[PDB]
Amino acid sequence: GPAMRIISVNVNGIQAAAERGLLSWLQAQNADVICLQDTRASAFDLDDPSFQLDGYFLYACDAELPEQGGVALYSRLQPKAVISGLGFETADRYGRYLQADFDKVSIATLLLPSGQSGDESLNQKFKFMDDFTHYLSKQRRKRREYIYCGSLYVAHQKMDVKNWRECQQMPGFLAPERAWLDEVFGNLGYADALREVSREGDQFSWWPDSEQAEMLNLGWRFDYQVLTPGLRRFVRNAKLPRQPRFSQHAPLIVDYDWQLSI
Ligand SMILES: [Cl-]
Repeated sequence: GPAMRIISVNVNGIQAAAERGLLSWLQAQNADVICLQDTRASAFDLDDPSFQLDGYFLYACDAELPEQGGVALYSRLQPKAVISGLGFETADRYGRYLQADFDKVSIATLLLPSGQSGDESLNQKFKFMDDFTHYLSKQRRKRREYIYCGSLYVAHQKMDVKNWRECQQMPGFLAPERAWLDEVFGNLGYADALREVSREGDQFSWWPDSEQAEMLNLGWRFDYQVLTPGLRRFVRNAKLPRQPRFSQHAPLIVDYDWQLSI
């Protein structure tokens, strides 16, 4: 019966990640759609034939200054349409959004700023958040379903971070950041794909770049597949494997009881 697999990875530079084996690992995962974030590549850079995956169409969107963003989406089916951007600057100037439309459902790749390099960067992250809330408050009135493969740089609940008491003071688990996700998953009615099938802790998707973070698992769950409520009962499995990886982020692999078509 019906099945679809969607894999989402923040690659922290698609060339750096590819040099680490990302593409041959993806080729083998049996994904219907792959969503990448933070490619750091220009449209011309992504024209390099070694980024193509056999059996997949590849779409991308680049940041004005390519290193500041970029996202991409591979699909086995040729989507009905692909659109980029969200209609606000902290997305559109940074290639932080791209969407593929299928029958009844669109699947997107979404990237936020991390807000980790000072107050200016955190201002930019809060503004993106607020503008994205506004977009979702309108979009939830549409009839089609959406799967937002999102690299959010925000962990929602205590179980989504290791040592929540120290994290509370750092970008990623600030009170207004947790509040934003409470709004997304609460009043706005969206679903957290992994949380529809698992309430266990110790499932993280990002680690600072240090051997001590790696040995002690000082991880944060920053990567999600955020769902329209019509898809919430279709989730089958979700996994954030610690290995292999290609960046500071783990891949998020989610299977759904849904037969993708165009
Ligand atoms: Cl906010």
